[PDB]
Amino acid sequence: GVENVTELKKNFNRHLHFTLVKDRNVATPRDYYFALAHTVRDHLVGRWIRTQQHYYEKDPKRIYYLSLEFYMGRTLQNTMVNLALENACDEATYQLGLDMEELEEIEEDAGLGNGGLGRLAACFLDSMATLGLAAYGYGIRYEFGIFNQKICGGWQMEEADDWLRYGNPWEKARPEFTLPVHFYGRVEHTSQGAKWVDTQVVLAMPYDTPVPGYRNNVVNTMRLWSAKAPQAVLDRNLAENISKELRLKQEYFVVAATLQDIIRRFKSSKFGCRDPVRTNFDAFPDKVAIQLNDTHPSLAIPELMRVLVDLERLDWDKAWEVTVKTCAYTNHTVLPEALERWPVHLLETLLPRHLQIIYEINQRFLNRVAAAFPGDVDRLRRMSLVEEGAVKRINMAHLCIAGSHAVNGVARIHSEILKKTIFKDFYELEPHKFQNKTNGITPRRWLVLCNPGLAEIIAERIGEEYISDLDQLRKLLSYVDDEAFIRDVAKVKQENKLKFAAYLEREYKVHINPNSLFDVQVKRIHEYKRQLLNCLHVITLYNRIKKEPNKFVVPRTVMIGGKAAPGYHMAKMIIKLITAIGDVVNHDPVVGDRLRVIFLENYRVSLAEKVIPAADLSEQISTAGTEASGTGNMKFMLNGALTIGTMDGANVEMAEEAGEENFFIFGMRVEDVDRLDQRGYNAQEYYDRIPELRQIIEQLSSGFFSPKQPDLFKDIVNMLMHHDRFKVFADYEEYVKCQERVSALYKNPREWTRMVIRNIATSGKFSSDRTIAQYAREIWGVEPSRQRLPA
Amino acid sequence: AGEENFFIFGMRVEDVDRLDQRGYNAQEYYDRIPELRQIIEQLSSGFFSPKQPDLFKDIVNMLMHHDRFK
Ligand SMILES: Nc1ncnc2c1ncn2[C@@H]1O[C@H](COP(=O)(O)O)[C@@H](O)[C@H]1O
Ligand SMILES: *Cc1c(COP(=O)(O)OP(=O)(O)O)cnc(C)c1O
Repeated sequence: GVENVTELKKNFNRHLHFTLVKDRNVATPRDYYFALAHTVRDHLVGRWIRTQQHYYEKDPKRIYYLSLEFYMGRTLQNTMVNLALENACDEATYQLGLDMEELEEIEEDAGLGNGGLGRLAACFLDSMATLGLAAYGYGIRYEFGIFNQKICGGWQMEEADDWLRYGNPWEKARPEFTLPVHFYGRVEHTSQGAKWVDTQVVLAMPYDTPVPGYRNNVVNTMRLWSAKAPQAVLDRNLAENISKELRLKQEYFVVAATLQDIIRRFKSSKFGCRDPVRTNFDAFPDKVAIQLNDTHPSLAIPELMRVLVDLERLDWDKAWEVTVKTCAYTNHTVLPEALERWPVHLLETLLPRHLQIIYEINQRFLNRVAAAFPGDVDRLRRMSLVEEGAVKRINMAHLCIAGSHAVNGVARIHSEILKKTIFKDFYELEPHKFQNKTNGITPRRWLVLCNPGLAEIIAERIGEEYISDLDQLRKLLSYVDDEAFIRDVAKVKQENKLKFAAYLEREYKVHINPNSLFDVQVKRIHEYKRQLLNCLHVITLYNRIKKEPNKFVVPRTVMIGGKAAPGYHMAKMIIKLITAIGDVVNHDPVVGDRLRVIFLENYRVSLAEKVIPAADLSEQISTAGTEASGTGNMKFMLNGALTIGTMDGANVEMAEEAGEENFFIFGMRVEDVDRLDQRGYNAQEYYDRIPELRQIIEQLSSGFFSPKQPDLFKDIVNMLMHHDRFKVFADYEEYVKCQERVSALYKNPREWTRMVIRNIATSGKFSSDRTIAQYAREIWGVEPSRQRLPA
Repeated sequence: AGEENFFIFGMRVEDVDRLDQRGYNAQEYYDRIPELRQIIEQLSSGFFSPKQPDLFKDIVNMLMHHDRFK
């Protein structure tokens, strides 16, 4: 099938009529989107078959990325970009009287992920394919994502999400490869081994989706499972409900079904032949790599062990050896707090075999710490996998370190903290396991796709090789003083700022001024994230504008967006305050389009692609100490946005890449928060010293912003005043000093843009192709390849 | 009964509202009271919980940093 407008149009038509059984007379925009999606999917499948054949010829080590969420976004345009088809799809479609941008906007984002964890695994699947690695992402196929946020009168309505309601043109149901997953049962320890008998069964049906590497012709596989049930009505609902105990059920569902695939593919290694030959599991860790992305697939370890000892009859030690050499664990928390601990009671009902295996692992493991540090019995208590006390829990992270050969963090400092504080005894016992792998974003969805204009001008100077070697972006430092590049970088951001304003009108019915520096904060509406420090500052801009309604102010559109966890009262109230400041501020005749505050509803990957291109300022203001990575941060950097932030997470390594000089860093640092915790944080001090702050909390509790219900924000005022854990008032003064500096820079266009070129040039470290080449060499034992294949 | 026949101690309603307007900062008390310092030390150190040393650290952090009832 050719990438030549004539065959694209020809095949568009063949898919609309023959595939969809639709017609020019009854077809809708949506119907025309599926015929486009199916035209392009042809090209993706041609490359998929030859890649996959090629892995069977070469027999490489295959990497399996298990994850309980992949934040995939929308496949059509990423497919077009990775397959150099977008322009021909744009000609073809306009030669038939269709407009591709209109159609692209019909695709639903896949409901397969909630947030950063999901977008990481999703960006890793782009770079693993682009780096030619034989990788598979395995997960659950959720029929419904984590709601769709709707704002109804400043309050968040969680609207449901059947993203699959009209089919998905990108996936392929594989009914023939349905496997079983067993639950419950009893363990009969026979003569020649243990048997897990009397189990309830649930079927796991595979659905295949191809992932393209950027222009190298390598297309890999994301394979997600659906649960299918084979009082029976109830026995089928909870079965069918995999898509409390249900999460442990969903986690083992993805583990059990994926590993059957892994051992089948291992064994049926011969090109052509679908029978086994690899019966000797000694090569198993040279051929297989399982990447446990956070503790969620951690049962992959007692599961693999169960298969090799019980079913393949390999003895415990040999099987243990295969297991640790096959697994690795990526950690993403900073809080001891958030680790999964499963009570043993649930585990012995649901998985009585696996609890046996978790206890045997823990007996042997604890015998190893005993010889390594004799005497030491509280170290024993500390390192155990069973945690006793009120409720007896298995600590799943200690299972992953016990059974993996590399545990890593997603940022230098974090990974240091895992050695230093969190998993300190495990670092002391096996220091060699610990590693760090700083996150990244893919330069394809996060630059050449969402921002073809910046990529165009970057390419007119250094060609296109940087898209898979982002470290070539450093050549741009020669152009920092080049007046034509300073003018082109600026013009690109202006055209991106106009485009997003017109969207905001036809989707928000307010007019934003496309000259205002667009200040953008899009994160989970959570207290550690401090959207409230941002509210305190825009109310400051507002008040200041009021007092002297004629002084110059650098015009700003403050856009805040994110989801509030249902059930979290304070999160829902922050959104109501943010939309409430919008009513007062955006209508007050003295301000005009000097300030405008806007809540971006339903933030997700396609909205992210539309806002981050247009941003001038990236709000990275979480309290220092609360954050490990920050992939969004890296997206704003690459797209010509300057960051204002605290020294933490991704902001540390980016200040250090860009040169701190080129960063608006402010406020407390982890040393300073600890001192204030060691001395007592008392918000009433800040309130009393600072008159401009006093005004805000007054405005807030009197009813200024909500005159109809003049005590609506009492919760947020008492919390701020009397129980603010993330010390918002302790960074208020320095936040507004820092901001005053940003506006002063923005008053000078060439010097703003030069700071921007300095940021973009040094952004190369944060491409996920670096993160993946580091995983491949350091953890997986395989070697990145930009070798292109055939066509 | 007559106040004399009673052991009334501590703050009064007026005193706690005064304390709330200035801010209750639990730390101030701890820093100036030696025997209190010895007690919080014992609770963090697994003294009253030898086998699980960190057992009582949740109520310690509460007493010390989020004590709503002074
Ligand atoms: N032994 C084999 N020889 C060559 N191609 C194979 C073989 N096994 C599977 N394939 C290819 O890999 C794709 C996925 O199969 P599998 O990896 O078995 O899920 C198939 O559509 C085939 O194109
Ligand atoms: C980039 C991205 C992310 C990840 O960004 P965050 O910095 O806000 O989350 P954390 O990295 O965990 O701090 C999440 N969601 C979307 C839509 C997106 O584009």
